[PDB]
Formats: sequence, C-alpha cells, structure tokens
Amino acid sequence: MDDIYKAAVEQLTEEQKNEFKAAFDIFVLGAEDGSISTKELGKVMRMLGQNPTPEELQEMIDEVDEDGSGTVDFDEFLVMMVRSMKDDSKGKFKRPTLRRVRISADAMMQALLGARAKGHHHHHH
Ligand SMILES: NCCCCCCCNS(=O)(=O)c1cccc2c(Cl)cccc12
Ligand SMILES: [Ca+2]
Repeated sequence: MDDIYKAAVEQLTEEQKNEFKAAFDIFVLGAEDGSISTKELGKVMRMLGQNPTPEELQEMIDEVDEDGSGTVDFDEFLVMMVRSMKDDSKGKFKRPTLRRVRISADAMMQALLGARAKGHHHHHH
C-alpha cells in the first residue's frame, strides 16, 4: 500500500472514518471473512447498475488490493474511496477498448448506505 493512501485514511475525520466503516460492513455483506470479494463486489456494483463478471470484479479489487489478498479490507476499502477521489493514476493512457471504469466511489457510498442511518442518537456532546 502507498504511504499517501495510508495517510488519507488517518487524515479522515471521525465522521469520514465512520462513514467509510459503515460502507465496509455493507460492502462485505455476506462475506465470511468480512472483506469485500468479487461476490460482494458484484452485488454492490449490481446496485449501482453495473454487472461486471467475477474476473473483472477481482481485477477491480486488485486495484486497491496490493497484498494480493483478492479482497478489500477496512484499510483497503478506505483506500479505494481515497484512490478514486485522488486518482493518482493520472490515466495511464490505454484506449476505452473493451474495458473502462469511471464509477464514482463517492456516489457508490450513497448506494451502499441508501439510508439516513439515524439508528445512533447522541446529544450534549
Ligand atoms: N480513474 C479510475 C479510478 C478507479 C479507482 C479504483 C476504484 C474504482 N474501481 S471500480 O471498478 O469503479 C469499483 C467500484 C466499486 C467497488 C470497487 C471495489 Cl470494492 C474494488 C475495486 C473497484 C471497485
Ligand atoms: Ca487486501
């Protein structure tokens, strides 16, 4: 993993970390290990309107999965959001060919939450 991405995770405030954490739980819905795999990835993408194949799903995870785990964990899913936002990739070129992902990770968060998530109520901080 990149040091910059790691800093981004730590940089995120309580709300930012909490928001991402919630996505992880939903993103890893049905995951035995709790990580986000192609099975969970495909389900999430399906909600967004995408229907990528298992092979494609694993590749996407590989983007944020440097440990070759094949699954996105808490630190990995957080980076994905950060990586998408920053996009340090700077487009390595390559034509649209039969591949091309421009999904908004930030937008995906809404799909993952799809709820006000007001279960917790705290006052008098
Ligand atoms: N300029 C291109 C920037 C892509 C940055 C890479 C993150 C986004 N890739 S993705 O296929 O849209 C995508 C969408 C939802 C979930 C994903 C997960 Cl859990 C893993 C990998 C990918 C995912
Ligand atoms: Ca991983």
